[PDB]
Amino acid sequence: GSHSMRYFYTAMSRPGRGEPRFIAVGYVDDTQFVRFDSDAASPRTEPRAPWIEQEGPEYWDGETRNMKASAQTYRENLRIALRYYNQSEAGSHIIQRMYGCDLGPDGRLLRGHDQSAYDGKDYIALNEDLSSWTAADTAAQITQRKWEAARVAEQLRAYLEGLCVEWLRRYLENGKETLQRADPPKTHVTHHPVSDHEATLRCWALGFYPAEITLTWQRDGEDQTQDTELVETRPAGDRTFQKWAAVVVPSGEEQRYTCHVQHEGLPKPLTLRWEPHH
Amino acid sequence: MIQRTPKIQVYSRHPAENGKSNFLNCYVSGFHPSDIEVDLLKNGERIEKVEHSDLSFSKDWSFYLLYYTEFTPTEKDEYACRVNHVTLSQPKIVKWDRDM
Amino acid sequence: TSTLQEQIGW
Repeated sequence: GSHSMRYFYTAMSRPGRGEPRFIAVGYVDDTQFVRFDSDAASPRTEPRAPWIEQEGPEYWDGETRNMKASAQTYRENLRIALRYYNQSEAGSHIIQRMYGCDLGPDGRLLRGHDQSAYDGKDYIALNEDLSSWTAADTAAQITQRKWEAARVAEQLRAYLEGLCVEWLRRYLENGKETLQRADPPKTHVTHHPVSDHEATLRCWALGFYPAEITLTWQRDGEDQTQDTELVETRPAGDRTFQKWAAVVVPSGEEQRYTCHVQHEGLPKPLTLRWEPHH
Repeated sequence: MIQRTPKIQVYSRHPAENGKSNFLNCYVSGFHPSDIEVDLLKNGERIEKVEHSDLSFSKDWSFYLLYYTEFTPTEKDEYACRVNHVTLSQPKIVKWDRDM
Repeated sequence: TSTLQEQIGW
């Protein structure tokens, strides 16, 4: 139903090792479709999903030029950050930015985003109204006044309401076979003895898309939030994802425990138990 | 701390079947800054020609990367992931467990 | 462009 497009910029200074490096990636939902690396011998925006390849030379040339311009801008932004924080030119620092649009089920703009960070901490963010900014510290307030004076938020709002939604909707249609068809998880429960008196029950969810999923363990219908070990959702490398949840149970109580799986790909939520004689 | 130590998961793309082709994954996430060195090991020897995903980051600004290579699992062989990061005093080695 | 064309500094 809902969909999103996000661009992620990373700019990192490397004093004494070369000029600052700029890396950009673009995502539609959980699918990466473009990349740019200033460290490449011939830097260009490159396809990373099959449905983006149909775009013309005008698209790749325009994207590459914009990425080249952005790399130069963030090279200067890194120097500006040194002034605001009174930092030496010998240290390594990172600026990050993520921006994009969220589309509602009706296919229209639901929310726009534009956030920036310095050394992994919030710096400045565009507010939900797409007209004002929130600055994290006094240095970012210097940037906020410059952006207010230069009417940056109106430029962001025009992009987020217009080109961002238009390009995202185009990608969703061109890649509808993969982007708009959810892959349900393949699920099973495994049992691992820890001792003669205790065992781990592990609930698996494999090969699902998109990444959002809910895995919970229940004991006699009661969620075991505190005692559940939950690993981060992880990529399988084929554009689908994996996750598991585990709980340690007394030997002989295993059948009291149920694993519950919620995913967009499933018609109904799943309820699983250890079934050794499957 | 401006610096965040990485989380490490080592796993296969498909359920492990001894003697059958598969992919070995080392997923490093939640780390900052972006500089990191990741290697995949077979009985402690570095596997060559390992590929990795393009650098991206999460909502909390921490980076994540996937390192992978084609492999064939066996009963005897041991696979692992070795990660070095500014936050680590010595490289961290994580054993591949086919049940995880 | 798909990406944000605009450039203004910090």
